[PDB]
Amino acid sequence: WQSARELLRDWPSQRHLADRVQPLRMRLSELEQRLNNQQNAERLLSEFCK
Amino acid sequence: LRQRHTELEREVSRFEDQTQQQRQQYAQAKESLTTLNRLIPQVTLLLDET
Repeated sequence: WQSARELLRDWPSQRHLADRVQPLRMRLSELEQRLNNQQNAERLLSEFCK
Repeated sequence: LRQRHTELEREVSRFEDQTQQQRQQYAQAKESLTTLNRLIPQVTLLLDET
């Protein structure tokens, strides 16, 4: 009884949160460019300082 | 020598003018370049018109 209640507790949450996957895809892709460009500019500045 | 003065003055006037315009154009060149420097490096990529 208790376990099943916990399962059906999660189930609403499960679908609701899984809906967000695709937004998260674009989010992660977009932040990747932050990573990449930060690294690139780090190059550039180090090369200049040299 | 006064005729020399007038002719040298003509030439110097020409150079003064040529400089006066020229510098406008090339200052504007570096200015537009600054505009690009502001825009492209990352802004064109996050303002990628999503």
